[PDB]
Amino acid sequence: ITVKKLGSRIGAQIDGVRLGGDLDPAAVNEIRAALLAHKVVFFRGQHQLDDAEQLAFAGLLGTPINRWHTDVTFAANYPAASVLRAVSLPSYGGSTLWANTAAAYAELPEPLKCLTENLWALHTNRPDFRTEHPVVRVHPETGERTLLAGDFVRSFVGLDSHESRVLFEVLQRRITMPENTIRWNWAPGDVAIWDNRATQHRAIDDYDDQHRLMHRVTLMGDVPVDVYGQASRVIS
Amino acid sequence: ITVKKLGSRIGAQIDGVRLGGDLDPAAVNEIRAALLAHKVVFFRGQHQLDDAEQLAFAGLLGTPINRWHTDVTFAANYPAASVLRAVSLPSYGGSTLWANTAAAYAELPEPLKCLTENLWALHTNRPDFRTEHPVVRVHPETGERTLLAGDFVRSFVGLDSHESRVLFEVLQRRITMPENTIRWNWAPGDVAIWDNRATQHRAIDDYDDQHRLMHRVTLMGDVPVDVYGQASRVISGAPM
Amino acid sequence: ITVKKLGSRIGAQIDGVRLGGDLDPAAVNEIRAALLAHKVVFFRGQHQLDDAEQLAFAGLLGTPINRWHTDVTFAANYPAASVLRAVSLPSYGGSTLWANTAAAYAELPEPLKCLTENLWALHTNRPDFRTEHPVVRVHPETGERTLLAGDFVRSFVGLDSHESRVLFEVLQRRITMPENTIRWNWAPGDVAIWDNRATQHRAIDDYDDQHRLMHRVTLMGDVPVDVYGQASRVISGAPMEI
Amino acid sequence: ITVKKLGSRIGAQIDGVRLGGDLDPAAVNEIRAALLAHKVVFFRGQHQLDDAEQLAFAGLLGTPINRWHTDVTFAANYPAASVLRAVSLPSYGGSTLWANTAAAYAELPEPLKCLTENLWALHTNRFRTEHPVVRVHPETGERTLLAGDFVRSFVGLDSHESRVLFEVLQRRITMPENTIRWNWAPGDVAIWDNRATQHRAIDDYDDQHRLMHRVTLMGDVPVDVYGQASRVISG
Ligand SMILES: O=C(O)CNC(=O)c1nc(Cl)c2ccccc2c1O
Ligand code: NI
Ligand code: NI
Ligand code: NI
Ligand code: NI
Repeated sequence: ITVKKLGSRIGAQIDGVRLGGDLDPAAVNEIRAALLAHKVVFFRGQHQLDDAEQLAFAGLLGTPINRWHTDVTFAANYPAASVLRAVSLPSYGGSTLWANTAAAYAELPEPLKCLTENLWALHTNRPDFRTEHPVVRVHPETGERTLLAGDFVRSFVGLDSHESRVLFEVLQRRITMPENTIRWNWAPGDVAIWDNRATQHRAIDDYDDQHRLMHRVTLMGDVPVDVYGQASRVIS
Repeated sequence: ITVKKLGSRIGAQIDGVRLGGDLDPAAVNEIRAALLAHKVVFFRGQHQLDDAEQLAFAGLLGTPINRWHTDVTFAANYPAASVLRAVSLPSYGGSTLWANTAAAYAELPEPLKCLTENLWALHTNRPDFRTEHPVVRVHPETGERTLLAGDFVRSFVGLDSHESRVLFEVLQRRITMPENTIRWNWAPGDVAIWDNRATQHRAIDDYDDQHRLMHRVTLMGDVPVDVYGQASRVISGAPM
Repeated sequence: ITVKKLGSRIGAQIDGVRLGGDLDPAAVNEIRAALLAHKVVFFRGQHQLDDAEQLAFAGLLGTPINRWHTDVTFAANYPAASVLRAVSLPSYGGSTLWANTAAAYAELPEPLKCLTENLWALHTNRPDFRTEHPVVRVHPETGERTLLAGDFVRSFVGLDSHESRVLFEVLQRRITMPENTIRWNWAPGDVAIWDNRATQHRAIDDYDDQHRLMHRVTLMGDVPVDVYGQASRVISGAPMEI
Repeated sequence: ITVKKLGSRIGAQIDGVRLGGDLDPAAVNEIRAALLAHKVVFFRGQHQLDDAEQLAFAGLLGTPINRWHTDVTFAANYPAASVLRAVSLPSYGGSTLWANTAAAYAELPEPLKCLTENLWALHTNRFRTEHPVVRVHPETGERTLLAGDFVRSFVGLDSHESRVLFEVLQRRITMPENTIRWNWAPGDVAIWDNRATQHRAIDDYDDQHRLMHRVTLMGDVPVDVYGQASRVISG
């Protein structure tokens, strides 16, 4: 079970594993360890997988349930991870991006850390769901500080509309800087696992009207907490 | 001596005082108190003041030496205050703007305080002066925090070009909010005194190609210190 | 009747006129001419005016009915001008800002004219009025081109959120530039008249929470037309009546 | 001899051709067509190349001489295309991005076309040259956005506006749907049309070594839609 490093700050490929429900404990711990470290992990050659096999494999890692986003951040208890499989890919394009929000934080100048540590964003959906998340959250498992932003961010608490947009785009520019991202060229039998609590992702609509079907199993999450132990606030 | 507020966050007009080199200590203590409190103070009908009589008066406040700026912040020990007198005005226009950078800091959300308190800016003169000032200085006399920025800020330390211009303009917008500024319509024999340690100012070129003349006496200042007690840093040049 | 510039781009003071319904028709022509030329005009020491006499004077100019805005641009036929009179001023502060959107357009570099001439904007009251105005309207009387924007602007047609807000701030920066504005220190008896088809205005809340009250009389305006001659489009809400 | 589409707006892979001076002109015409259509073209498994044989193939196209840029736009007669080859790659990362500035222009809302057609940018290195923001491509006749990180300012606009409009343009240009990210493998060769693209290196390999051999071709002076050519300030 080798783990190939793809990029300096994000992405790893994992060889010598056949994803499925009947897997070894020691194997799973290598996967989680690689997931937490590299934020998104990839599995080639997984042509054995159907839905039920992918769902059973997800059950080991946790509890099963365009533009840059963390999935469902308008909700308070937003997903921990996702297992995504290709079933039907187009003849060209259809690649996907991931960004490491843990490394994003780490590389912030200390002034911007000061800012973000104490900053809170209003996440919403465009049935109206509203959550105030901290822009910085501590990762339950790794204890890493990770920026929490993305396209569900409506505004920052306290700041006016102009300041919100401007500061928002400042963070996203760092979060999605090419060095801090990985772009995956999907082939059949590929499976990506990403930590939704330390990443943003983005689909790319570069395959025209071609069909592109994927199968996604999303693991259960938990309410974020900032560096002062403050958890997220609900409204709607 | 009576002092009248002009706006809620800045400006005061002081009557009952003829400015000159020979003034009562108690009176100059009331002027300074008003200057520190209101950041800019205006004197009507000071027709007796010529260059020499102005220079004298300024010497009771300290030691004698268009875009929103704080005067000469590309130097480490930039001036504390200035006395500006009108002599030849235009027939219309030619007002001047002042911004209270102390009230600006106070109005900030806590997130932007965190930022500004720890943010440091490189001020330059496009002689090659270069100075790393804090974005927040503690005022030597009032102890108030004041935002230190303006048109001499080339960049912020640790941030790139884009982040800099972005945050620069975010700060300047809050500083130059109309409610945090005052526009002075110059009449002849008007004298303005402003605290350069707690303000920005801007001249308005709305008098076409008419002649304009003012007389400025600028006072010696000290090196700023951040909220932790760290001084500004001379990269190039020498103190004033 | 004298009319005095208060600035190169905007503002003028008019003295030598007792305002009221019994005004000399030739004097009204000079008022109107000044208003169109200088965008906002001020009268000092008009202590004789009241609600009734102001409304009467207004009727000679046209038909009667904080942050930078043109008045009620969320409607299609937004006012042509307004007459504003002080009744009760605070002891300090309370000054008001005007910006010249005609001068603003004139100063635009050619590329930015290309953009603005061809740019439309959705205005809204944040009742549910929603209107697509041109960012440049041709002025009925003067024939001048004026930038039409302000705080009611929600977005620009054909452009996404980021682009819209970015370009919006580009224009507002030019409009509200100090050179292109005037700030009025209100005294009792002061009256201000401005052309709402060629200006934005902004109240300044720099008087804490002291008591302030003005009285305003607003005139009827027409629907803006772009340089090509296309008129503003109503999406929701009725035009202004009376 | 086949050419495969990599993404809707940009990117092509050309398989079944050995690059070098020893190539049928008929193949060169099929390669040039792809380069003009797809803006960047990729050759897998070109293990048998070297500095001499890359240069010979570059001559068949024309006349031989990190952040989002078009190469050497501070110059006026800046390059037409480049042939880049991997000689020694890091163990991980080292990818490169290309953006299609022709597709960028086409996607613009009509108001932004008004602007960009009439807009001019001062390009510089930290030489100086005033280029049109929209150039007409000499071969294809397509209108392409011309910007990148050599742009200091736009002619007639102040610093703030220039800066703020610049990011509006670059944001569209570098929109993922308009780009391609290439994972470099041994013996890979890319040719890109520098007149219709931007490119960006990705420094995501810590302190590792990515040696690349580039061969750049001669390119003519840009012209705007009105026919006005670029003005040189500092030659
Ligand atoms: O005092 C002033 O600056 C004049 N006020 C206005 O033009 C004005 N405009 C609008 Cl759109 C509103 C809108 C709502 C309430 C008061 C308003 C107002 O006084
Ligand atoms: Ni998603
Ligand atoms: Ni100055
Ligand atoms: Ni109004
Ligand atoms: Ni290059």
